Amino acid sequence: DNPGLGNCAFYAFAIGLVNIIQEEAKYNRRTMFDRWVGLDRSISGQYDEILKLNLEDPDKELLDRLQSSLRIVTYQYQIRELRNVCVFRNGNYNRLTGNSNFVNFAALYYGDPLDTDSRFNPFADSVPILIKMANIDRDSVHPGHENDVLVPLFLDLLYGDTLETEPKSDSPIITAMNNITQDFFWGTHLDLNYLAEAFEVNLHVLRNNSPIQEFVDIPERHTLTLTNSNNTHWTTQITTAR
Repeated sequence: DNPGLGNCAFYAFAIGLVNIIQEEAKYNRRTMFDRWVGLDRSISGQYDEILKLNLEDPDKELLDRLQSSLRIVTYQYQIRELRNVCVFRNGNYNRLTGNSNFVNFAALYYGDPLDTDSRFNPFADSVPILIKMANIDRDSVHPGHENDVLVPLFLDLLYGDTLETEPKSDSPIITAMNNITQDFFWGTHLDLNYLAEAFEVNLHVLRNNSPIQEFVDIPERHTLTLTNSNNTHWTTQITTAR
């Protein structure tokens, strides 16, 4: 093989989970796999295949299946988090403004190619959203007041709560978010954070831009250790006990 071809976030995290599941098996445990089944019942028949996976040469077909499950899981968690932050507004609108999906949506306003790459931002190239953005009078917008337009537009496009805990099914927001489940979408650390919480792992993403890389761990949780170069070249650390 050649690592120059790239390796996306979901693949790297999947490999980390398979390592955990295979190690747990040696201790007569399927705790992590059972957690996976709790998050996505559809993977339950894959247990024996996962135990047979050779992580030095992983079967791409099974790895594709596993990372598809992870995309569905992170999508559902990101939907639920956006609804919770849109339903329970606290007299302050700004946990919406710090939500990773709102930030991704707001990047379409500025149009920076770095933050509107379709591999990493599911809102990128959304025709309905590009149309709404284009009909904003950017000269009416005082610098630093963008969210006074972006937050109402986002809520209107979502139909979040002051409506119902239900955002519209054909909502452009929800439809853009469905891109998370597609193969052209590589994912970032943002998508993996929801997965780390869903699977209850400590997630260490090493970046080699500081001589000291600091993480805070819950000792009860397995730790999943990845490296990330420019969101396009992920690696997975895997370990076996002797």
